[PDB]
Amino acid sequence: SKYSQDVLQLLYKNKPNYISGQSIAESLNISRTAVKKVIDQLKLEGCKIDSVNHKGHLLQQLPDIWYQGIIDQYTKSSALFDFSEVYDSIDSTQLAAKKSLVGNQSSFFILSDEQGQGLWMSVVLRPNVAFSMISKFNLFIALGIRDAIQHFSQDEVKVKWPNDIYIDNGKVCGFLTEMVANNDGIEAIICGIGINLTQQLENFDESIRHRATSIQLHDKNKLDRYQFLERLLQEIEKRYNQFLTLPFSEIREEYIAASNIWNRTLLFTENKQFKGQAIDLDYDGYLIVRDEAGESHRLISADIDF
Repeated sequence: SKYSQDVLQLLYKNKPNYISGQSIAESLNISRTAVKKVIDQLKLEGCKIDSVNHKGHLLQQLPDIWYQGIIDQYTKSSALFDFSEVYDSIDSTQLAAKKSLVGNQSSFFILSDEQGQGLWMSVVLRPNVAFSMISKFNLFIALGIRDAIQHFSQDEVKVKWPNDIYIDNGKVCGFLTEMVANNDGIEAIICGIGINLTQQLENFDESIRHRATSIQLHDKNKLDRYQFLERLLQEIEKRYNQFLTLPFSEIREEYIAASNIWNRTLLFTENKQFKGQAIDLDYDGYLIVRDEAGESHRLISADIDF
């Protein structure tokens, strides 16, 4: 398995070349027989590996599971992410992330196949920013996720403030941002990201189906989870850099243009509940809402509910 990944990584690195069992054995410094057992292993787990006499092995296609060894290739080309942790299943990437950030200033993410048609990821970031900048993080990151998903969707992907991503009438993503602070100030940000990758409508069902969707449902081509992950990390990094450098006012109109909350009467639950229309997002990223009694409200956070 330590073996599994190194071989797979080696295979992935070497695309679209074939690589001999001997070359693999020599590169990893393991027995030719170990490589043989590892090659079948990988194939057993659904890796499409072509093996031909005299030439060796060729990774043709990854299966719908996360492999540490290939994710590492994405983080080696990243300025932001020092590493990733990849699990088969766990309860909460967020809990794991929160546990992992203690005693370090690392920036990294945690992926789990199961929490395999969805992407469960938590991202740990170390922004040295004021408390007055925290709440705009959701606004930037929402655009990142929206952009990434849109590259794969033939349909318009939209943001529902503050933390949901929709394609038409189906929620395709929901994220959560948590913050950890010191005696001084901000120790970390932990952004928990849940995305529906390849569900069919039948894979939701339970009273929810008419308002859930997946990326694949809006992608005529087969969704390559790795291709999507790569795009998602690039957009996250990009929008994170924006967050650190730009005022929300610079992305505000884009945010507005990408939002699906205008021109209808919504239910607002503050901290409690009232109905109205959202009429603006202010320069500070507060939602401006006009109630049915006509009183304008200014919300930094509430759940909007259709």
